[PDB]
Amino acid sequence: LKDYALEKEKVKKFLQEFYQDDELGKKQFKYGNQLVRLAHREQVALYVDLDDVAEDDPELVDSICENARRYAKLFADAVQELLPQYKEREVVNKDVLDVYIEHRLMMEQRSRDPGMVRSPQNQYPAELMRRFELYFQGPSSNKPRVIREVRADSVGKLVTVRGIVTRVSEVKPKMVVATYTCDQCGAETYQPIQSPTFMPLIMCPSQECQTNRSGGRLYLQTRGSRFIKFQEMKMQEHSDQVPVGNIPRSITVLVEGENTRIAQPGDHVSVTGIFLPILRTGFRQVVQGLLSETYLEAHRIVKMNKSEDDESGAGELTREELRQIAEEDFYEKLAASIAPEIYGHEDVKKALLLLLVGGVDQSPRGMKIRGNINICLMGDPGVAKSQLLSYIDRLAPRSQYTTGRGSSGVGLTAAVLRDSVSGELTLEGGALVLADQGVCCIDEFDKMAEADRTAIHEVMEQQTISIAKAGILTTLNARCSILAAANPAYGRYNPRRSLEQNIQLPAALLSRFDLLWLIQDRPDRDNDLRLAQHITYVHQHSRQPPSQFEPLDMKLMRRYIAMCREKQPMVPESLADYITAAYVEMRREAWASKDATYTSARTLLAILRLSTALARLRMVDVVEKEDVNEAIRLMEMSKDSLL
Amino acid sequence: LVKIPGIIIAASAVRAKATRISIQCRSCRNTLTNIAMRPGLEGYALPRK
Amino acid sequence: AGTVVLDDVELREAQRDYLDFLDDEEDQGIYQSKVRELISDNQYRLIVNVNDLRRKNEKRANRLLNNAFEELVAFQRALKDFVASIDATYAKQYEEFYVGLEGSFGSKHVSPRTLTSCFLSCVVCVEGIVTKCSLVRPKVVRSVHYCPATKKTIERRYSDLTTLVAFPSSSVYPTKDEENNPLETEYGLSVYKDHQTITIQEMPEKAPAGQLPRSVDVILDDDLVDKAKPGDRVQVVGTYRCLPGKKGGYTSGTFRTVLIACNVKQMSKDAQPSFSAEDIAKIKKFSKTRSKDIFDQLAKSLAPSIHGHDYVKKAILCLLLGGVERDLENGSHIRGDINILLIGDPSVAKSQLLRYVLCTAPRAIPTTGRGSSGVGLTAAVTTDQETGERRLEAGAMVLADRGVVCIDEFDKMSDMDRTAIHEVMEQGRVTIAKAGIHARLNARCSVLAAANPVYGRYDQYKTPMENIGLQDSLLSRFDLLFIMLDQMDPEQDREISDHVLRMHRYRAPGEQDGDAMPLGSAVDILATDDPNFSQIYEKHDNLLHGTKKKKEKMVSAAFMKKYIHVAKIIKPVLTQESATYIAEEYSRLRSQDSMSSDTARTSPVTARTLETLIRLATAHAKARMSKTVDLQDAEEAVELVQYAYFKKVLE
DNA sequence: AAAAAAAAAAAAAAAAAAAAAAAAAAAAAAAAAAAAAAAAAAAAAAAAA
Ligand SMILES: Nc1ncnc2c1ncn2[C@@H]1O[C@H](COP(=O)(O)OP(=O)(O)OP(=O)(O)O)[C@@H](O)[C@H]1O
Ligand SMILES: Nc1ncnc2c1ncn2[C@@H]1O[C@H](COP(=O)(O)OP(=O)(O)OP(=O)(O)O)[C@@H](O)[C@H]1O
Ligand SMILES: [Mg+2]
Ligand SMILES: [Mg+2]
Ligand SMILES: [Zn+2]
Ligand SMILES: [Zn+2]
Repeated sequence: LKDYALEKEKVKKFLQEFYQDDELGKKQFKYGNQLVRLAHREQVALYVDLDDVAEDDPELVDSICENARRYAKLFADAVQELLPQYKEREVVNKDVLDVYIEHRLMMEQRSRDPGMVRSPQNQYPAELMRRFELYFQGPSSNKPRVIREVRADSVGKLVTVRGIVTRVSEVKPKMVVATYTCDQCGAETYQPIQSPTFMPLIMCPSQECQTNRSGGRLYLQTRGSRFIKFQEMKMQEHSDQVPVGNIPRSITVLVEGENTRIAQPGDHVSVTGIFLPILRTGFRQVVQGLLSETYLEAHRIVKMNKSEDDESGAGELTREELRQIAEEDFYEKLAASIAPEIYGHEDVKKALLLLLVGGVDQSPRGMKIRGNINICLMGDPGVAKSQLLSYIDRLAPRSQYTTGRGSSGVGLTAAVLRDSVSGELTLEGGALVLADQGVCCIDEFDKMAEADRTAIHEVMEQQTISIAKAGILTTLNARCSILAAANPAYGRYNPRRSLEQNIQLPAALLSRFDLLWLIQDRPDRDNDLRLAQHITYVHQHSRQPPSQFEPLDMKLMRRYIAMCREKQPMVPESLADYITAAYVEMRREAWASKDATYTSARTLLAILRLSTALARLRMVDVVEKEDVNEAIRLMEMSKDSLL
Repeated sequence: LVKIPGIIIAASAVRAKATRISIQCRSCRNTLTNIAMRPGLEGYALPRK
Repeated sequence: AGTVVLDDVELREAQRDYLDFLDDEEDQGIYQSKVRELISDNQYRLIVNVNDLRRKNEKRANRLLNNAFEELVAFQRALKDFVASIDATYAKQYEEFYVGLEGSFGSKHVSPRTLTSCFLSCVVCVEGIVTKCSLVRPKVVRSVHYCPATKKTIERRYSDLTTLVAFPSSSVYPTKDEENNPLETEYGLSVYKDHQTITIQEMPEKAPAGQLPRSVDVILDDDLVDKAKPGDRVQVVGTYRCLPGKKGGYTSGTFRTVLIACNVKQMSKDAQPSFSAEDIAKIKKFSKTRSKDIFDQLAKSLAPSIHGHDYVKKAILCLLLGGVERDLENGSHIRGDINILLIGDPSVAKSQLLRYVLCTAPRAIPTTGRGSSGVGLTAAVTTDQETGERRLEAGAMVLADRGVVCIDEFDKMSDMDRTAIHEVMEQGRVTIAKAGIHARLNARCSVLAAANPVYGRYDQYKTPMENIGLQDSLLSRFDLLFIMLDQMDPEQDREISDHVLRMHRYRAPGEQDGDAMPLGSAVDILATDDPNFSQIYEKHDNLLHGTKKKKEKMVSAAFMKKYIHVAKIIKPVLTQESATYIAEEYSRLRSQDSMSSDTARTSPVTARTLETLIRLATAHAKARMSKTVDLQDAEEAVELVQYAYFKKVLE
């Protein structure tokens, strides 16, 4: 229907004279600069934002979104033609593929014969000599689609979907152009690969071996060939977009090139790409017809909404965030912003913020002490333990939420599972691995299987998982902080029994928890009325009642916490005696009493990492005495409910 | 014709076996209808021409 | 050989008959309206009741039920003509308009067991349960290619030869130009329709007991694909056909048969009800005319065969109506589902209340204490075993999403199962994970459970804690707990025995004529239509042997179903007077000194009790169709909670 | 002028090679499916104050 020479001129015109004031208001050619950067081989990926294209040619954006594979090819053609005139120096040949490109180009010039018309097969395939790769960023005027509803009517179209990443293969080399050499001639043979399989060539087709009518067997080699970083992921529907009685649907996303190594399993992502078929020929197909599988050829992969990425590299922000972080009540404001719909539990929220920020990991002369804070909320029924855990799951960047026994066994640990790219046995992690450097919220901790409690022992202290079962012999790597929620021994605290007889945790597991918080709800008229007013306001308006400080948005909380995270403070010597005295005093009162939990050196280490976290929240580089004071006070408030 | 007793220990799903088939030629499209099939576990070799 | 049919007399007559049946404008234009309606909401399949066709043209009806593809292609030509007449632009926007079939199939109503070879090429109705769905695959129906060498663009069409002879020239995908120039396919310009194969098994409760099940393969084409999922009880209407084998040279004479669906439908209990304008007028009249005591009128009319348990019936109405889910901006969730537990003496009609809600409520799932075990109750994770991948399997409480799980003998359920349902009973979701897959399935259900106390019978002289053998964590998420007690009072016995004996004497009018026995046996079911997928409604029941006579009527079951469906959608908003009353009420409930001595707590009072005060008040307001939660609603909620949460211990 | 000749010169029949056309044409191997059974890990219910 349409003429692609004119479309190529259109996309050339867009690339050459589109400008924006992004550089601090200075008017830059957004894509000409990148053509410069990738003509000098300083850049590989060119993300063509289609919002930019739509500013001056919405019909082009419609055509792109309707074919989306013709236009990716057109854009690659156009940029490849524009690169020579944007090259202002000579590339340093940073790579080994670059040497092959340079030798091929130089040989082609050397035997040029510019006026002689060479065969269509006597040329280098375009894909063999590109070194860049071009991707679309979907127009924002396209509303994201739901994985279930991306069907045959959108094959070939550019669509945007979002879901949880459930499974990512390892990055492995996918052949793009298979290069062969001959045993007779000295020409190279190229076989661009489009299918998932290919039959390697046997005889060479070069001009010399045809003239000579020689054998000319050709040999497949990796050295001149083109591979691309390839990776296959499975992405899954979000829970709040599944039909009522249904399970979430998956989609295969084929990720190649510079989009690899972005998504990890557990990530919430938005993927823009072309919905494309794979011919699926070969089977003993029941039905006649050209049936095919489907996949999303990823163009843009964006983590989001709990695993947001770009803010991390954008730590520089407004003067405001400077002024709130500088404020003295910043710690109180961040603590209050944790689940504002839950009323009360101010100190619990302070401790939870400490778990999110965490302490500093020590590595002294090969004896690792982990800076993770593990917290257990040992509480009465209906005191909002699960709500706090679910909130912390929605907040923390790498967080997995686990209730009683749905995620038991290999749902926490790893399992060996078959792959598809290589058909061998890959290792897949469970909740403790999917939360490797984040939080794992274990709800109903007390009703957990004993094997899983043992695994949690070894995770909490050594921060690994040792498996020596039949198919698996590995030490997984689980650097997570455990946020546990449990009920006392008989579902409710019994003041007639002893504290550890209510906790029903062994001393070893009880010591694994830096802060173990008792939450009792004794009735009382004033506090019950206040709690009821808060709850009824939340029901009435879907928001917490207004207070003096507006709670921070969960994006701001993530950014503030992440900005705190890279702030390793050191305990000074001037605090050594103060900390030691606090620990000794705490230790003495532990056995002076008859209603105290197990206390050990881990209690000191808990003081020390809690105070390090508190110092970190103030963005200081040394721990002060107020941090140690706040750590001590939180440690007493953990059991304050007993009084 | 035999008469034997016994107990039945498996019964397959009921399926479809042709008694008459029709075959069509791929080029001239002419048909060779109502070819009678032998009853029982006996097959049929299509005409090669 | 390529010929065209200059004149097919049969095709002409068929198309004329079908267009005549569809025009319908003189005969109260039902299909006229149906076609304009599918044009309106942008569909392209018309569901045609074969009873209407049998009325208008019986000869077509027989021909269509017996020669399915010929008649269906004629009828789809006629339908495209009709759509083009009504709207030519919409008609050109779709290549094909399909006709699905509906209604009563006499002997063409089968199960996967009775679907035999005497039905090949006939339209059949098959009922069963989905055992496996395939992936939804696109099948190319029109491939567009571009030759960069010559700038030419070609297109190649592929007819649906699924059940017809396919010659190998029919399925060649063009890769080269005639000059052997490489073609490249235009994926966004090519046309693909999506394709899916399911397997329908005979329903386990319909199959002969002890025999292995029988299945049928079913083909689903575009817009019919995602209509069923494994474990669904569906009704599939389609053509029964013998699939072509692969070009051989020797054939064994065996053909794979398959059902090519022309319509798929779910259990009609779970479908959106049809609402005639008179029905909406009647609902508005009901709600507006009787507003103070409408809730009690609906409640006492709930399970008419069960005498008494009026508070239990009010609570069950609240469960059927539900609170309103809160969806906070930060993603936090508060449930609007009401969970009810009945503990009682033997034979106090609590299994009967569970069964009534099973009959009445949409998406109600049964279960007994040990009939479901964890994985069978919540979801499961299995491995596909043919692709090597993890697969999620929905259990009872996922299938009951936006529905009810009616758990009976809840006490005899194992402890691990109740631990498993803790998370569903509050968060309305099932968190499940093996290592290759993790998911958070939606299970937004309300649990109605029946249990027996420890020792089988309730002990009046023991604390309800010592008598209900459940812990405060499990009890507290049951937001209403009713001790249904067998008191052997003689006047109560008068009342109950009278009611029961009166229910054991009633004959259904007309159907029963004096001595009839109801049963039918394994053929009579397929003889008539299924009252599970089947397509003037009064308001009050007429007086009969159910009741003697009085000045208070009985809401009809059908009207109550329609009314509850309408009222369930309402989202009454809590007012400030209601909020203050509920807050102070809850604060008073928590403080024990307000409640007498010798009166124990059946279940603990927590913040969940406040949430359930709100939920019950909201459900009451829904019943009145208020759009606001007024003080009467809050009072009814508080009195229900007050009745449920305390029991008098005797001595 | 006609009378023998003595060729064309047309036909029927033959040959007589070409050069093109026409006519013959199942059985052996494989794979996939669906079903089994088996080593291992994992999840249940009987034990006692
Ligand atoms: N302090 C509170 N503020 C706001 N809401 C609360 C509070 N306490 C309880 N709730 C409400 O009560 C409901 C139950 O809370 P949740 O399920 O978190 O209890 P839980 O601590 O998990 O109890 P269990 O130990 O039984 O699991 C939630 O909807 C929550 O909103
Ligand atoms: N109040 C009542 N009104 C009408 N029928 C009743 C009443 N009480 C008992 N029945 C009759 O008793 C019979 C048994 O009732 P059901 O099976 O529901 O008892 P149950 O409470 O479930 O007993 P269990 O607790 O032992 O399971 C039913 O057929 C029911 O009709
Ligand atoms: Mg909980
Ligand atoms: Mg019962
Ligand atoms: Zn060669
Ligand atoms: Zn032929």
